[PDB]
Amino acid sequence: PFFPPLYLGGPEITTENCEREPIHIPGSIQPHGALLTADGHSGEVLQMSLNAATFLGQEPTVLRGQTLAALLPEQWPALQAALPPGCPDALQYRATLDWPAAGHLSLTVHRVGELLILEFEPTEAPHALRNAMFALESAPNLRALAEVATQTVRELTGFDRVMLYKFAPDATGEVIAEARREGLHAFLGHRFPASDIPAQARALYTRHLLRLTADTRAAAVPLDPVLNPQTNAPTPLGGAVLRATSPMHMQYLRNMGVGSSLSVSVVVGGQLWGLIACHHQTPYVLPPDLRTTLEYLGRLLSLQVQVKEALEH
Amino acid sequence: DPLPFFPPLYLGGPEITTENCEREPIHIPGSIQPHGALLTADGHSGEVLQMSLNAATFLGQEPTVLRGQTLAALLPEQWPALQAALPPGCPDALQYRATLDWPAAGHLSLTVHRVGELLILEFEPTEPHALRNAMFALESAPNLRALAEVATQTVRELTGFDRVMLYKFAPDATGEVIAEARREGLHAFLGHRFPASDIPAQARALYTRHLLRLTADTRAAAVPLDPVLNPQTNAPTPLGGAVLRATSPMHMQYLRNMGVGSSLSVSVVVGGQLWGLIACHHQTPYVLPPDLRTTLEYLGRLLSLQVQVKEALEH
Ligand SMILES: *C/C=C1/C(=C/c2[nH]c(/C=C3[NH+]=C(/C=C4\NC(=O)C(C=C)=C4C)C(C)=C\3CCC(=O)O)c(CCC(=O)O)c2C)NC(=O)[C@H]1C
Ligand SMILES: *C/C=C1/C(=C/c2[nH]c(/C=C3[NH+]=C(/C=C4\NC(=O)C(C=C)=C4C)C(C)=C\3CCC(=O)O)c(CCC(=O)O)c2C)NC(=O)[C@H]1C
Repeated sequence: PFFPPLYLGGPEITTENCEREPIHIPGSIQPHGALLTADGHSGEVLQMSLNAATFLGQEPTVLRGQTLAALLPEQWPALQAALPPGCPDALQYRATLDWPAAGHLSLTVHRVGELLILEFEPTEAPHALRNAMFALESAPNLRALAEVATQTVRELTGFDRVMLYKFAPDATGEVIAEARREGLHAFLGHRFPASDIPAQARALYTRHLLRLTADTRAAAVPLDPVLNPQTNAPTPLGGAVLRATSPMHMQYLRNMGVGSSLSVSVVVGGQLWGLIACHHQTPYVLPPDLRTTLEYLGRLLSLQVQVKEALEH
Repeated sequence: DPLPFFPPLYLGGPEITTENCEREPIHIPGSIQPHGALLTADGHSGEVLQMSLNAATFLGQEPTVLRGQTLAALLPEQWPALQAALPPGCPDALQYRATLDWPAAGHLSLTVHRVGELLILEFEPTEPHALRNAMFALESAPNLRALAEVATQTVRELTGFDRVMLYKFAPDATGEVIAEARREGLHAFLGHRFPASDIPAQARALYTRHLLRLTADTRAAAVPLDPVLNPQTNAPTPLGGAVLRATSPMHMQYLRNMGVGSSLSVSVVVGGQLWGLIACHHQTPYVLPPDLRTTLEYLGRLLSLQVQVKEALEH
């Protein structure tokens, strides 16, 4: 099963109980964005991140009464149609708001049962993706495909280190390709134990295909209330990219000297084949539109891995 | 019966009838569609060899001036990028794309690929979260039918085409329309089936390697290359990989007879085989700009993946 989260007086995690930390329900988010939850029917704002006032520019109480209808007039009917009752928690809808306080915000919404989860992040506003797609497809074998993928991602993102991290049948991981800035340790060829990415992290990554820690030293921002009014239970945040990273994994990243981390799942035959894993030495908020490019690349790599593995077997 | 290609018309080959369809050499027509321009150049020196006859009007230069310069001089910023992206021996399927600001012609999209020692350069005029939203909707579709319907509707919304169909090949190469989105008033093709020869075997082979082809105006005359043969080889210039390549006149007649002014299909490739086509129709001529066509190319790949996934959920 899972332990209760901390804020419901559950045990603190150790290396004895890696597998039982409820990472999906941390009750908090990373501070480079803001999150609101809301009722599926009424559009009634039920929870907000204590930092919402910053991003939205709204007097705190104003929000926690109001309706999405009021708050987002153009958007609220689109949401209603895009995310019908009963849809999967994996389905997401995005829009760009030109919002008074903040030039442009990206809005990302998904639905978990009766709750809409809304994420707001700063945003903005060429051929590198098309060029990359053809490059991946003409790679002659899996090894070269891995090399092209890591190089392409590094060029698109500027990340200090990009790896392709492949799982063995026992969930031992191996770095099979790597693109990195001069003057970093090489992780190429290294294998790591399955517990470094515990089973409950791997399952969540099979369904929700991108996560990140924008700053490995930033404090999480609580949800208020912490419990969903609807259920008097924790809000599931696993489909939210803003979700606070596990403090165990933040300790892991700091001990490696990483300041920013991001990864994309490569899913083949319904299973987690591996990860595009990225490191930056310093804090780094990759903007939403560039993340989208990596999300596309994730799908394309999933296709090409199967194609390429089929021409060996 | 499968038989080798006839020589093209310009090398004294025969004219093509319903009798000998499968033998038209549709990859070497010696000509392009008039809404863009094409140059060929030597892959090592960058000497310009062939050009479409309309090139002066896209590129704003006399032929003899174009042909008298190397790509190093014509494309000083792109020439080194081309050479890195398209190394000798690379496959003909690999494409490099850039946007140019050309004085006379505005923003041009440049698409380049390499066939042996030849570079092929295509120039076309070029111009929010719809793709991301579509990607997730496709993935959440519960079964093959719902996927097919979401895919057709999405493509129609992105493009404005009068008719978008998902055409699926059977094992005997007969096809069947299995989903479609269509303009009000058009008659339905859903559930209809068409003989295997409607798309002969040399077209299906090409359609497994080069995943997007089109006919922007089914009444437009083709524009010859000049000279027609590659001076490197005194042989035909391979245009299989060029979206500007002229469509088979057999096929343009089949389209005009249907009332179609514009056609475009994306290949859906599963396990190395052509599974089906996203086929689109417009009643009037219609040019879809290169950046919009890129969205369809990306959806072609997504759909190939999702078709595998939906079919595996099915035994
Ligand atoms: C008691 C449990 C421990 C634990 C937990 C844990 N680990 C993750 C997630 C990740 N761990 C990763 C590991 C590596 N990254 C590398 O670069 C290398 C090798 C050079 C390794 C071995 C990775 C890539 C992830 C994914 C997330 C990311 O990209 O940063 C989680 C989940 C975190 C979250 O999503 O909130 C958890 C709980 N890690 C341990 O080492 C043990 C002690
Ligand atoms: C004597 C040969 C004939 C022939 C040749 C031919 N056909 C193609 C390509 C295509 N034919 C298609 C047929 C259909 N379009 C539809 O909308 C339907 C059903 C409602 C069918 C059956 C299609 C879709 C294509 C693909 C290209 C496109 O999307 O337009 C070629 C190759 C063309 C080229 O690449 O230049 C050739 C030679 N078709 C016949 O019917 C016989 C008479």
